Amino acid sequence: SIAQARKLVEQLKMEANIDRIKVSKAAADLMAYCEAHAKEDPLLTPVPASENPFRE
Amino acid sequence: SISAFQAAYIGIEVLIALVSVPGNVLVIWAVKVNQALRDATFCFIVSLAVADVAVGALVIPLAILINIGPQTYFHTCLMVACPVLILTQSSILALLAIAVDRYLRVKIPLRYKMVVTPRRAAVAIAGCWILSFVVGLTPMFGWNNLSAVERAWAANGSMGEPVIKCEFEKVISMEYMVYFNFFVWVLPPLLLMVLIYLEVFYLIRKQLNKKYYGKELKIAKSLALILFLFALSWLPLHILNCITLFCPSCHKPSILTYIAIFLTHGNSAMNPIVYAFRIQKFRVTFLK
Amino acid sequence: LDQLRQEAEQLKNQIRDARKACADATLSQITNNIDPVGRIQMRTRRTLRGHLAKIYAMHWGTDSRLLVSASQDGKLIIWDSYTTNKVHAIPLRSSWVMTCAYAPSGNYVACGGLDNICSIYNLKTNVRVSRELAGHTGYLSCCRFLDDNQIVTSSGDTTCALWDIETGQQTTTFTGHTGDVMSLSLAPDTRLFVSGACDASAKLWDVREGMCRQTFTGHESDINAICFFPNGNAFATGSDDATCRLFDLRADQELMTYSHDNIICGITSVSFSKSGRLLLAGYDDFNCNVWDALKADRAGVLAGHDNRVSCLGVTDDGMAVATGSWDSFLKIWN
Amino acid sequence: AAAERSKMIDKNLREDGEKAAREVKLLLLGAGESGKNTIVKQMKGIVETHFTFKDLHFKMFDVGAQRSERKKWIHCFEGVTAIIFCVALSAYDLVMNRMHASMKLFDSICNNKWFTDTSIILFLNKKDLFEEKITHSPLTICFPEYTGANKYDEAASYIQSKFEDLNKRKDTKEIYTHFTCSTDTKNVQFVFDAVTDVIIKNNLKDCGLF
Ligand SMILES: Nc1scc(-c2cc(C(F)(F)F)cc(C(F)(F)F)c2)c1C(=O)c1ccc(Cl)cc1
Ligand SMILES: Nc1ncnc2c1ncn2[C@@H]1O[C@H](CO)[C@@H](O)[C@H]1O
Repeated sequence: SIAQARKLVEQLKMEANIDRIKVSKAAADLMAYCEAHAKEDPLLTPVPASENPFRE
Repeated sequence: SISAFQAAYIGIEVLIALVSVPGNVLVIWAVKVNQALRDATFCFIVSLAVADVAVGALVIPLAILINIGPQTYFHTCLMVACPVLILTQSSILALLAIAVDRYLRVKIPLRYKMVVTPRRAAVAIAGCWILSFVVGLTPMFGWNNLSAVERAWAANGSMGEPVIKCEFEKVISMEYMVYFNFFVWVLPPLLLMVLIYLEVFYLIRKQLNKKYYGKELKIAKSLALILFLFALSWLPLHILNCITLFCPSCHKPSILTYIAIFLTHGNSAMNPIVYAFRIQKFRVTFLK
Repeated sequence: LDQLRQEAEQLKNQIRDARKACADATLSQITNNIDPVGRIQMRTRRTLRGHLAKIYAMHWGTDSRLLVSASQDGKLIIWDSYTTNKVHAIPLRSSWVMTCAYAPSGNYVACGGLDNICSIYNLKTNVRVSRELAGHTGYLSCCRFLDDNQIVTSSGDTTCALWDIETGQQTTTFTGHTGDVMSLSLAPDTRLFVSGACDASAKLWDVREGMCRQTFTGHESDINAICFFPNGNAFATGSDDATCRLFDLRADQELMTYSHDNIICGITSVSFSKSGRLLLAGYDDFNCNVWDALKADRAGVLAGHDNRVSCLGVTDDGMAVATGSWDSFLKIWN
Repeated sequence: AAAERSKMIDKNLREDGEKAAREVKLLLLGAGESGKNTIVKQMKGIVETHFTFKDLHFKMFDVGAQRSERKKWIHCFEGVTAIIFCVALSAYDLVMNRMHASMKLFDSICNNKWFTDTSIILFLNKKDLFEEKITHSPLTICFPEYTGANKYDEAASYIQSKFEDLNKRKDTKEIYTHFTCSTDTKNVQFVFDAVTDVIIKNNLKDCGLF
């Protein structure tokens, strides 16, 4: 049980030293992606019948 | 001009119609909104429901139209009276088909679904409906009272086609309703259902003898209720037809004939509650 | 054994403080101003009929037309979804399948399940098994093709593995989960993948270095499903606790929860639309709910199945979502 | 054409899908050292054993190899005709007890969400090894509340009664208990008889009689 436990410590050791960005910046990046691709999303903004392959 | 008991007959008939059209369309709707009901037994039960919703919607208004009796040409009254025979015979042959299907579920239970496929169930449903159309169109195939009523039309002195008060005993010969409808296509379906359900109960009671008495008594009560509803519906009207043909100097009231007629039509009201409502898959489809 | 766990506890406390430190806001208040998507009423455009048992998995091909489906009837069916034509029906050696995948080249499919085997099928030979990838000690729960040559797998044995198909060897293994791994999702650049497990955690793995970079917790029960957000910087999970959650890699924490009080069933499958705005999720209550991924309100419902939604997927071009169900049908929606 | 390929493939689906629908599927569930192995010798990851008896094809899936939690893959076997459960009678003293762990396993599968309508075939094994081990130790080691004479017949019927009454679905599923015999014919025959009873009662429930 000790050997497994030491392996766990190294993983967190690695994870503790990483660079993190702020949620305010992180959330802005996701919203910026959604806005930039809104017109290329056929499920968000549906396309005319002829363009739609399944039911033209 | 309707009579006193005639108004009560039409009231019981429209009451039977208002019970038979929504209950049978519920059975057809529950088949369509479920995929586990695509078996062979449920094809037979939706065939009975199609025949019985046609009885509740197209045999009730034609029977009331016959019983009121408007002044009508002869072939017009045949085309009114023959859909009554077509769709009611569809009901009887569908009941026999469910009994043969239940007999095959207990007799050959392991190789049932490799014998009774929905393809073979569909040609059996088509066979029952084609046979019912043959029986109901026999009184337009030339077996009808037309010869007797035309001789009375010639004896009256009128010329051309006979126009009559459209009743059922006037256009359909009682030799058809006794020798061909009852003794061939009503009574041997009733005798076959009695023999099949006796053998179904013997095979069930043999398997359950291989807490069990209660299930066996419930099965016997279910089978006896089904046979009693068919007998109480279809035997009074046809005993009266046999009385009419065999004793002609033999009186019976008209209220007795009216009582027997709606018993025949109210078979189709009690069909979704003793055939489809007994299935657990149908009940969990009804409440959802 | 005493010192290590106390030392680990300090590490857990430090990560929590660090995660909170950069939580200067919540996604909900940042996104409050944008217009709501509104009601979405996707209609069934195709019903794919022909399976004769429960469907457990499906995967769109990268050409957005072909799709593969896996069912407990022992059949792997490839459908031309535009015409409803079946392109191939592949007979499976074991019918107890839980996952399938379509290779991006279109040259291969993969399938596996309770046989503990990932079988690779060459579609461009009839179709025959070219490889059976053996070595997992629990059921195969998921598999995804980096390319034709390489396929990452997930397993009930609590590990994930990278396989070289030509040589048949596990070339990289991914250990560290403490419960059955149920689902994995490849990043768009295929250098990272995330896995979801029955220890209620998600882990981000780097394929070529072979170890866990980050671990994401927060769910209260098993994670049945996981999918990357399309830009590869976030992902969503679906759980038996009736919630979905969005996790951000760079902020290393949960950003949003997607749940309704009148939703109490488990989630079996999740996928994003092409722009990331919609998060579609399949539920044990026989319905698919469509969430606005930025504002967490439910935008719509897809109610067209008579049993559990077990799988779903959105095309690479974004044009359609397919839903697969235990009721033996697939439906195409847009 | 493509619709010709679609229709040829759809024909093979209906053909092979009804050919695999006339085959009885029997999930085999048991505890460690409970006699699962002995049954599969008699009749012939997940291992599937296929035998044909009296023109009936039986597929028996031994899924005991899997060490993963049952709740993640037990819904794949929702459509099995019956469940064959193997219990070691001799293991009422062995090891938190082996019979108490086997009863907890039995009471979990029986009262599952997926197995409500599926009958369970119960097999009790090592009744010969039970006959000597019942004199070296009473059943008070296993069941403290037991108050019966230390003979095989009453005790076996008491252990069978303990296994049975854990069925909360007393209306919808039936437990068929058979003590495994040294005769190869007899054990397979009981399975066929139990499956036939299950198939007949399933047919009766689709009529509406049962
Ligand atoms: N063919 C059969 S076999 C049993 C009955 C039956 C009779 C009565 C009666 F009042 F006439 F005695 C009541 C009922 C019940 F359904 F209302 F209980 C059924 C019938 C009918 O013709 C019938 C009459 C009226 C209605 Cl609505 C429905 C059916
Ligand atoms: N004597 C009769 N009078 C009126 N209708 C009858 C008679 N005999 C049979 N029928 C009709 O035949 C149908 C059954 O074949 C009944 O529903 C009823 O309409």
